[PDB]
Amino acid sequence: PAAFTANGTHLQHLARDPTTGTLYVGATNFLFQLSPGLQLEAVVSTGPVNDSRDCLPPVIPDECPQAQPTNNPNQLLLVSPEALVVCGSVHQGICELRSLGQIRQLLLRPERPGDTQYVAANDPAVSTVGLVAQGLVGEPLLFVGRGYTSRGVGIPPITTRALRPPDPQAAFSYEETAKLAVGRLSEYSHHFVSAFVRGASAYFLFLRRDLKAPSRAFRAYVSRVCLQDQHYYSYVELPLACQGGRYGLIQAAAVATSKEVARGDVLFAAFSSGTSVLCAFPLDEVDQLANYTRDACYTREGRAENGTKVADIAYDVLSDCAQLPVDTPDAFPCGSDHTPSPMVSCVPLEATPILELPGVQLTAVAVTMEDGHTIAFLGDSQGQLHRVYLGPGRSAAPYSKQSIQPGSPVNRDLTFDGTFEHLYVATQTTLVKVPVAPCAQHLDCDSCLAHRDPYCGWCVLLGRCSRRSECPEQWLWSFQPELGC
Amino acid sequence: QVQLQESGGGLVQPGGSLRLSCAASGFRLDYYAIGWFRQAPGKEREGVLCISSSGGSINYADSVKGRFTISRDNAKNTVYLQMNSLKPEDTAVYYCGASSYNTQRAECYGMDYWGKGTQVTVSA
Ligand SMILES: *[C@@H]1O[C@H](CO)[C@@H](O)[C@H](O)[C@H]1NC(C)=O
Ligand SMILES: *[C@@H]1O[C@H](CO)[C@@H](O)[C@H](O)[C@H]1NC(C)=O
Ligand SMILES: *[C@H]1O[C@H](CO)[C@@H](O)[C@H](O)[C@H]1NC(C)=O
Repeated sequence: PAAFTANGTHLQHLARDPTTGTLYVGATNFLFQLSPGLQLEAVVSTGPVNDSRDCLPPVIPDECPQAQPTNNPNQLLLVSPEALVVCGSVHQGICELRSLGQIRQLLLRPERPGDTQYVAANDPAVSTVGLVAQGLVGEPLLFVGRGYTSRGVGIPPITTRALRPPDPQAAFSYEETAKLAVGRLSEYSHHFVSAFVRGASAYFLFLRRDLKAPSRAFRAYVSRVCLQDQHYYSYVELPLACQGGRYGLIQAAAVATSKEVARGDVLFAAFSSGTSVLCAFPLDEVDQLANYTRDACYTREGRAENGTKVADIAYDVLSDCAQLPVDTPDAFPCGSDHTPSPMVSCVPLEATPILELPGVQLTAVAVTMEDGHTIAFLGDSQGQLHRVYLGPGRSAAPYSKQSIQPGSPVNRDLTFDGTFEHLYVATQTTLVKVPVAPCAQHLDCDSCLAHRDPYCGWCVLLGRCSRRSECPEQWLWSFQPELGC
Repeated sequence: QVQLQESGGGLVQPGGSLRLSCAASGFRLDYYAIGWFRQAPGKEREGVLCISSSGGSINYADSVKGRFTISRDNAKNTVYLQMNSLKPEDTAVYYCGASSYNTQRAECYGMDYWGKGTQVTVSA
């Protein structure tokens, strides 16, 4: 196979251009342009930089005596229709655009960024998530979830930012109303997991504290916002729970990425405690409870028909639910000047598990489809890659396990290779291409059916243990054989 | 809460020994390169000793050759600076930091995280 290392330098993020297949890797003090085979095409230094979280960029040494040599782990790495988006942990989390194909050619870097252009989290231990979309006239847009960073000299958790503003010096800024207005950012401590787009809305998976609750505890939430809403009137928040909460902290999630369906409609979530667990939230069930929460807080003053409090205004904001007409949602589905906002369901979307892993703390999820069989790839805190079959049967079957690097957490940025024949797996210091179908290993029948993989089976026509698509002939499945040899 | 704690600093008699420790919390330092630094009053923060993620590479500052000793315990999430000999010019606040940069090496130029520091004072 093939592996990528950087003399022990840590790898934060990974992104793939679906057009070229080129891989972009965001590391500490480094930016890497890698071929599909993990061959070095370019290197850019995010550099060790003399900085302090108590100073503002640009940093003139004379006005920052507290500065020490600071490392710049990558905080955000997204592929826009025309450029690479890069934000670092350093310099108040400012960003820059770079050419896809030659990351060394810088495209856009505001020369005097303002306090509105501090995009990413400036602490390398706080995570930043992002998403690139288009506005109503095609404008490139950056949606950013950013956790609470303390020393910073208060950036709202969710922000919509312009990538092609009229003035290229105002890039990475948000109109003062295209933000989520949270009061006590420190008492909600947002920890962001991922961000994805469904149709005309953006969604955010994150953990925050329920300040209205026992111990002000951390819960798992998903939130939705209309892509077009430049005022966040449409913002809703559902809490997510698996088995009531025996585990109860979403650590990673992904949708089924395959050749036939590129982005399915079920969100596979990994929870941890110690035992981990993998649950399914169908995304139409999320859109339902979100819509029910809107209708309740818009029309029935946050209460339901029986009168139970179902929805509520969220985050210290000074609004209340309303008795607006029943056709208000079907007339302002993304909100208005005077519709309740922001909103939260007091009723969680519960899921029962589909798989438990005892001594495993899951850190990464990725899902695809072979035939009609659904297959999950799961990374853990010990550098392991579990391959699991959920498919059209019942109760998941973990069928393989590998050790990418001992005791090194697996990165959630598990990406496929476009032909979905490989998976890119990273472990803090190592990035590896991984065959989804390790069939060739076994070259006789007893082997191909001993080592049991849903991808693999014995083509008797040829002399090979292979995928099905590699035979319209006679092929014996290794998982549910049905015959012998 | 990612944090680095320094312990063991205090007052000593020249020629004395002293063991400083650097406990990590909120993260495992198993794959980080750890470095000890110090800052005497008025002067710039210099580095004292550095160690790779594997412990296989250690690099010193010329002024402490054969006097100070670094060692790491990944399972304990702590790192120790054994300071023997001891000098009035050794008096400073000793900081401990971790880097995710070239961790298979003992360079320690840039740092990811820092400790609040513990003062070691040597009677003049
Ligand atoms: C939620 O409402 C929007 C617009 O009001 C609609 O397009 C969508 O289909 C609804 N979702 C569900 C699950 O009813
Ligand atoms: C009221 O109806 C809602 C339906 O969404 C349900 O969650 C709740 O349990 C009901 N309350 C009572 C007291 O039955
Ligand atoms: C930063 O500036 C120089 C740049 O080479 C670096 O070596 C030094 O350690 C730092 N010093 C200060 C005072 O920031």
